[PDB]
Amino acid sequence: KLSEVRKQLEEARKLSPVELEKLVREKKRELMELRFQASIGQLSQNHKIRDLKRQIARLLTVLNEKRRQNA
Amino acid sequence: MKTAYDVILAPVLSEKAYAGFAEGKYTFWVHPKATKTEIKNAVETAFKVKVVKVNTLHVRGKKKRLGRYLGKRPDRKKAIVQVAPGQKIEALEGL
Amino acid sequence: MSKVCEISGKRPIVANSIQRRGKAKREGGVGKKTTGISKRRQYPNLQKVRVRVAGQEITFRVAASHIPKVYELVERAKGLKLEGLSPKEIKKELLK
RNA sequence: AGCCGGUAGCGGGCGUGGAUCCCUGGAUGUCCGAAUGGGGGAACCCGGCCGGCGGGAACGCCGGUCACCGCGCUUUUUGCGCGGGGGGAACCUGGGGAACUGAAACAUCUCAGUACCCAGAGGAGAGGAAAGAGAAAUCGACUCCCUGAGUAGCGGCGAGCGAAAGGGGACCAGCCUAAACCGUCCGGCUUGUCCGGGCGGGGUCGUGGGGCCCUCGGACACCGAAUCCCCAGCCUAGCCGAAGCUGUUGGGAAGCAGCGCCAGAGAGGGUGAAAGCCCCGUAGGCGAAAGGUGGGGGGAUAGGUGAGGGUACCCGAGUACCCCGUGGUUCGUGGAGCCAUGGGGGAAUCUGGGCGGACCACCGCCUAAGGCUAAGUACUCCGGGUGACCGAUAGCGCACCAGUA
RNA sequence: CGAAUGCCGGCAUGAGUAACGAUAAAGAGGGUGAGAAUCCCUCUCGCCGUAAGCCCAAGGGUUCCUACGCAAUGGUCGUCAGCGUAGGGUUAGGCGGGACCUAAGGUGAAGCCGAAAGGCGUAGCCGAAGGGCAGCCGGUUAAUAUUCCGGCCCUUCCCGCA
RNA sequence: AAAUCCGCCUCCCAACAAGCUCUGCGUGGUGGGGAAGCCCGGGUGACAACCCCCCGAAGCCAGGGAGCCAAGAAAAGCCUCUAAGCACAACCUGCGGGAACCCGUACCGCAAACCGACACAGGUGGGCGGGUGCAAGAGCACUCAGGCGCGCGGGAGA
Ligand SMILES: [K+]
Ligand SMILES: [K+]
Ligand SMILES: [K+]
Ligand SMILES: [K+]
Ligand SMILES: [K+]
Ligand SMILES: [K+]
Ligand SMILES: [K+]
Ligand SMILES: [K+]
Ligand SMILES: [K+]
Ligand SMILES: [K+]
Ligand SMILES: [K+]
Ligand SMILES: [K+]
Ligand SMILES: [K+]
Ligand SMILES: [K+]
Ligand SMILES: [K+]
Ligand SMILES: [K+]
Ligand SMILES: [K+]
Ligand SMILES: [K+]
Ligand SMILES: [K+]
Ligand SMILES: [K+]
Ligand SMILES: [K+]
Ligand SMILES: [K+]
Ligand SMILES: [K+]
Ligand SMILES: [K+]
Ligand SMILES: [K+]
Ligand SMILES: [K+]
Ligand SMILES: [K+]
Ligand SMILES: [K+]
Ligand SMILES: [Mg+2]
Ligand SMILES: [Mg+2]
Ligand SMILES: [Mg+2]
Ligand SMILES: [Mg+2]
Ligand SMILES: [Mg+2]
Ligand SMILES: [Mg+2]
Ligand SMILES: [Mg+2]
Ligand SMILES: [Mg+2]
Ligand SMILES: [Mg+2]
Ligand SMILES: [Mg+2]
Ligand SMILES: [Mg+2]
Ligand SMILES: [Mg+2]
Ligand SMILES: [Mg+2]
Ligand SMILES: [Mg+2]
Ligand SMILES: [Mg+2]
Ligand SMILES: [Mg+2]
Ligand SMILES: [Mg+2]
Ligand SMILES: [Mg+2]
Ligand SMILES: [Mg+2]
Ligand SMILES: [Mg+2]
Ligand SMILES: [Mg+2]
Ligand SMILES: [Mg+2]
Ligand SMILES: [Mg+2]
Ligand SMILES: [Mg+2]
Ligand SMILES: [Mg+2]
Ligand SMILES: [Mg+2]
Ligand SMILES: [Mg+2]
Ligand SMILES: [Mg+2]
Ligand SMILES: [Mg+2]
Ligand SMILES: [Mg+2]
Ligand SMILES: [Mg+2]
Ligand SMILES: [Mg+2]
Ligand SMILES: [Mg+2]
Ligand SMILES: [Mg+2]
Ligand SMILES: [Mg+2]
Ligand SMILES: [Mg+2]
Ligand SMILES: [Mg+2]
Ligand SMILES: [Mg+2]
Ligand SMILES: [Mg+2]
Ligand SMILES: [Mg+2]
Ligand SMILES: [Mg+2]
Ligand SMILES: [Mg+2]
Ligand SMILES: [Mg+2]
Ligand SMILES: [Mg+2]
Ligand SMILES: [Mg+2]
Ligand SMILES: [Mg+2]
Ligand SMILES: [Mg+2]
Ligand SMILES: [Mg+2]
Ligand SMILES: [Mg+2]
Ligand SMILES: [Mg+2]
Ligand SMILES: [Mg+2]
Ligand SMILES: [Mg+2]
Ligand SMILES: [Mg+2]
Ligand SMILES: [Mg+2]
Ligand SMILES: [Mg+2]
Ligand SMILES: [Mg+2]
Ligand SMILES: [Mg+2]
Ligand SMILES: [Mg+2]
Ligand SMILES: [Mg+2]
Ligand SMILES: [Mg+2]
Ligand SMILES: [Mg+2]
Ligand SMILES: [Mg+2]
Ligand SMILES: [Mg+2]
Ligand SMILES: [Mg+2]
Ligand SMILES: [Mg+2]
Ligand SMILES: [Mg+2]
Ligand SMILES: [Mg+2]
Ligand SMILES: [Mg+2]
Ligand SMILES: [Mg+2]
Ligand SMILES: [Mg+2]
Ligand SMILES: [Mg+2]
Ligand SMILES: [Mg+2]
Ligand SMILES: [Mg+2]
Ligand SMILES: [Mg+2]
Ligand SMILES: [Mg+2]
Ligand SMILES: [Mg+2]
Ligand SMILES: [Mg+2]
Ligand SMILES: [Mg+2]
Ligand SMILES: [Mg+2]
Ligand SMILES: [Mg+2]
Ligand SMILES: [Mg+2]
Ligand SMILES: [Mg+2]
Ligand SMILES: [Mg+2]
Ligand SMILES: [Mg+2]
Ligand SMILES: [Mg+2]
Ligand SMILES: [Mg+2]
Ligand SMILES: [Mg+2]
Ligand SMILES: [Mg+2]
Ligand SMILES: [Mg+2]
Ligand SMILES: [Mg+2]
Ligand SMILES: [Mg+2]
Ligand SMILES: [Mg+2]
Ligand SMILES: [Mg+2]
Ligand SMILES: [Mg+2]
Ligand SMILES: [Mg+2]
Ligand SMILES: [Mg+2]
Ligand SMILES: [Mg+2]
Ligand SMILES: [Mg+2]
Ligand SMILES: [Mg+2]
Ligand SMILES: [Mg+2]
Ligand SMILES: [Mg+2]
Ligand SMILES: [Mg+2]
Ligand SMILES: [Mg+2]
Ligand SMILES: [Mg+2]
Ligand SMILES: [Mg+2]
Ligand SMILES: [Mg+2]
Ligand SMILES: [Mg+2]
Ligand SMILES: [Mg+2]
Ligand SMILES: [Mg+2]
Ligand SMILES: [Mg+2]
Ligand SMILES: [Mg+2]
Ligand SMILES: [Mg+2]
Ligand SMILES: [Mg+2]
Ligand SMILES: [Mg+2]
Ligand SMILES: [Mg+2]
Repeated sequence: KLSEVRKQLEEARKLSPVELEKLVREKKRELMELRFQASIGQLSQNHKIRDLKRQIARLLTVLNEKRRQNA
Repeated sequence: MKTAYDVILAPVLSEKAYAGFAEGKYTFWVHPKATKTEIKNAVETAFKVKVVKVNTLHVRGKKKRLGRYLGKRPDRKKAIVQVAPGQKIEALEGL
Repeated sequence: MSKVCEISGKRPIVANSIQRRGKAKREGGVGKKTTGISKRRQYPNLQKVRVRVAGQEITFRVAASHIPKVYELVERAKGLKLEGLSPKEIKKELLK
């Protein structure tokens, strides 16, 4: 995972805020249904709830990076 | 980011909730500070389905003394929502 | 403010009331004694000075000792504008 | 080279393409709290405005913005701008200010300017370049220590209270201004060589100094910050770091034995028991991109310096001064001055003024009524070191999820 | 350290003693269970009934319902529980309060006063068991219902038309 | 300030009223409910019937009325009146469609769940509180509904 989150990180950099805004609006849904599979009873060998929130977090800061100096 | 997938948290899983699926009455755990009007739209975009009447209520967690350390379970709010007759929140229809 | 002079800053001080029984030793007077010593406030002699400056009337609470300082401040005249709170200007910014 | 906290387990994952972890910075930071849009029974409730989102006008959500005060700007604030709110263990200054107690009763007195209340400041605060001391033609800003000294004195001369000069030390630097005359901008006007407020120049001293004239030739050579700038150094993570094996007893060796070795390291802790050489250390050396510091080294910047003559222009006001009421000082009214100050009266600008303990002369010392100034000093919420400091009734109330039950 | 009606702690004595908290009262059969006077069921007996019943408010804050439990809590016992563990359970435009109103009182621009802290204060604002305001009858659940459902019936806003 | 409103004077009609409005009750389309006893909280009783009298409130019509003296809240909602402003707005009425948020809602609640350290004979505000008899009544006695026999017992009979 380390190797590709390295990619996935610099990947999402320089990628317009509106699609950063759009991508996360999907990932939060990906988490939403993820909570259900886990809640309904062990339809989740989970370990993903974490690194998906960590994905969602990771994005929102790069959304924020662009929105610091000059958009 | 404030998204509909943040208001609705988990399905309410109990026999009482199941006898609600008879009519269009599906019930979920929501975020405690979420208002009826922002739950309507929360469902409407999270399940592509029309919302007719939202009913909410708060639930205080229970004081549980796990081995002489006594604390409280987090407070939940939940809501039962009327889907326009005919429509079905399909993914919640399992069991 | 509170029983203070707007112009001199003089404010009530604390003094002692000293009661004395006896003849002054400087009079064949075996001695002066003291029967009581208690606390008292001395209050500055405050008075109202009500002056019509350019627009409206201006009311001061000055120590009677510094009363003419008002009328010497009344001398400085320019800026014939806003409300009865001109003293803001007549005050320390005159003297500063 | 392991990691996914105390914490195992279930159920899953990450790591030599350097994880976990530690240091620096940055981002996110619901609600409450000075709490600051408005309310409010802290952590809840209700809005205005601009933009957004949903079918979105009503409803709702989201981002942003809107308290009050002071001050400078300006068109009377219709606006903008910077600043202030509150917290902090103790230390600090100011404003207030007890009593028990002692006096073997008690009232002056004491306890004491203490405890405490309030306001302000900061990493220190206060104070600080003499209207000073006080007898030596004498010291030279202030703070602190030591001494002077339990002296001088104060005192129901009771109990008690208690200086200073000087001397030895720590540290050590002094600087802006108001006023005269010059320029000026706007002002007001009974237009003028006038007054005046805002600014610039000038100028800051007690052997007196300055201003304006007069003569001189004065000089940038020298001086140089407490302001800014760079740097070494330090703090916020770390790193390297000598020298032993074997045999015995023994659950276990570090014990005992045989032969060795290091030592700028024989401080300590740990290892199944007693180890310089097994591990962690120690002596000795190393180490910063980034944040804070930088009182030391370097550099710039402000800023600063003439002589003599004449003129008498200026040298901090309801102040000095005097009287009534008091505080401070060792001073309790005492021969009671000095420094403060509530009340009354009320000056002068060198031939002017305050002081040398009433008052007078003489002889002297100082320049009041405007302001800032590092360092030497105080404390310890915090980090580290050290102990003829405690060892679970002790040591902080708390060695343990305690300001808890 | 033996003494301070010392201090903290532990254990004795009284003593198998007094008490077991209203004199409204019990009896039996049956069942569950390791174990039953005490738990469940039936029948007979007694007691409250302007109540010892029923409904709101305050206060209490999960004690409510169900399963599994008996160390301890219950003045005995306990298989029971208001107790231990766990799961579930509170649904509102019309009921209550808030996006309404004012009362005493509180706070408070203007203003006044006070060594400081602060004290007052017309307006305004806060403030309710008073004013205002639109829901009645049934059914349903182990546990919620003027709340979900059934039927009939109304209130506000916004936008349209007449 | 301005009002067509309110107040004050004047004629007019009206009138111990009607009418216009507003409540309450009765009826109302229709919708509910529906015992005893009987068979294991639940079926059936049932297609239950659902009617006539009488007693009758302190409660409703309610701002009713008469007396009395001690002389008996306020503000908004509501109607009206107009000022700025605007009259292609705005408001009223009627029909339509859409919108209607936050918080409480469990259970105890004269008590073993509140205050009393206790499962404490104490204390705690408002409404309902049926039947018979007794002069009346919320009194007293018994009893509906519903709730209980007070969380130590067994004997003995100084
Ligand atoms: K006067
Ligand atoms: K590296
Ligand atoms: K807002
Ligand atoms: K003080
Ligand atoms: K005394
Ligand atoms: K005595
Ligand atoms: K005495
Ligand atoms: K003293
Ligand atoms: K100057
Ligand atoms: K001039
Ligand atoms: K050493
Ligand atoms: K050792
Ligand atoms: K002169
Ligand atoms: K004196
Ligand atoms: K003086
Ligand atoms: K002197
Ligand atoms: K002197
Ligand atoms: K200072
Ligand atoms: K102990
Ligand atoms: K202790
Ligand atoms: K005994
Ligand atoms: K009865
Ligand atoms: K038991
Ligand atoms: K008042
Ligand atoms: K109310
Ligand atoms: K009717
Ligand atoms: K309820
Ligand atoms: K009840
Ligand atoms: Mg990561
Ligand atoms: Mg966020
Ligand atoms: Mg609700
Ligand atoms: Mg006197
Ligand atoms: Mg006295
Ligand atoms: Mg005294
Ligand atoms: Mg005078
Ligand atoms: Mg006078
Ligand atoms: Mg595992
Ligand atoms: Mg950080
Ligand atoms: Mg949130
Ligand atoms: Mg507030
Ligand atoms: Mg607020
Ligand atoms: Mg309100
Ligand atoms: Mg908007
Ligand atoms: Mg739109
Ligand atoms: Mg907002
Ligand atoms: Mg906002
Ligand atoms: Mg802001
Ligand atoms: Mg402060
Ligand atoms: Mg304060
Ligand atoms: Mg501060
Ligand atoms: Mg003081
Ligand atoms: Mg003060
Ligand atoms: Mg005595
Ligand atoms: Mg200092
Ligand atoms: Mg001497
Ligand atoms: Mg001394
Ligand atoms: Mg010197
Ligand atoms: Mg000048
Ligand atoms: Mg100059
Ligand atoms: Mg001269
Ligand atoms: Mg090493
Ligand atoms: Mg080594
Ligand atoms: Mg052996
Ligand atoms: Mg060995
Ligand atoms: Mg030996
Ligand atoms: Mg050792
Ligand atoms: Mg040894
Ligand atoms: Mg070293
Ligand atoms: Mg650096
Ligand atoms: Mg330097
Ligand atoms: Mg230097
Ligand atoms: Mg002078
Ligand atoms: Mg004195
Ligand atoms: Mg004196
Ligand atoms: Mg004098
Ligand atoms: Mg003298
Ligand atoms: Mg003398
Ligand atoms: Mg001076
Ligand atoms: Mg100072
Ligand atoms: Mg010891
Ligand atoms: Mg020891
Ligand atoms: Mg202890
Ligand atoms: Mg011990
Ligand atoms: Mg803690
Ligand atoms: Mg003893
Ligand atoms: Mg003993
Ligand atoms: Mg005894
Ligand atoms: Mg005795
Ligand atoms: Mg006995
Ligand atoms: Mg006996
Ligand atoms: Mg007995
Ligand atoms: Mg059996
Ligand atoms: Mg029995
Ligand atoms: Mg009876
Ligand atoms: Mg009962
Ligand atoms: Mg009830
Ligand atoms: Mg309640
Ligand atoms: Mg309780
Ligand atoms: Mg419990
Ligand atoms: Mg059971
Ligand atoms: Mg027991
Ligand atoms: Mg129960
Ligand atoms: Mg239980
Ligand atoms: Mg409704
Ligand atoms: Mg309705
Ligand atoms: Mg609203
Ligand atoms: Mg209100
Ligand atoms: Mg109001
Ligand atoms: Mg007040
Ligand atoms: Mg009401
Ligand atoms: Mg209502
Ligand atoms: Mg109705
Ligand atoms: Mg009902
Ligand atoms: Mg119930
Ligand atoms: Mg309904
Ligand atoms: Mg008029
Ligand atoms: Mg009717
Ligand atoms: Mg039938
Ligand atoms: Mg009749
Ligand atoms: Mg009748
Ligand atoms: Mg009545
Ligand atoms: Mg009544
Ligand atoms: Mg009436
Ligand atoms: Mg009447
Ligand atoms: Mg009002
Ligand atoms: Mg409508
Ligand atoms: Mg209920
Ligand atoms: Mg009772
Ligand atoms: Mg009652
Ligand atoms: Mg009960
Ligand atoms: Mg008691
Ligand atoms: Mg109790
Ligand atoms: Mg209790
Ligand atoms: Mg009992
Ligand atoms: Mg009781
Ligand atoms: Mg009572
Ligand atoms: Mg009755
Ligand atoms: Mg009778
Ligand atoms: Mg009755
Ligand atoms: Mg009766
Ligand atoms: Mg009775
Ligand atoms: Mg019965
Ligand atoms: Mg009993």
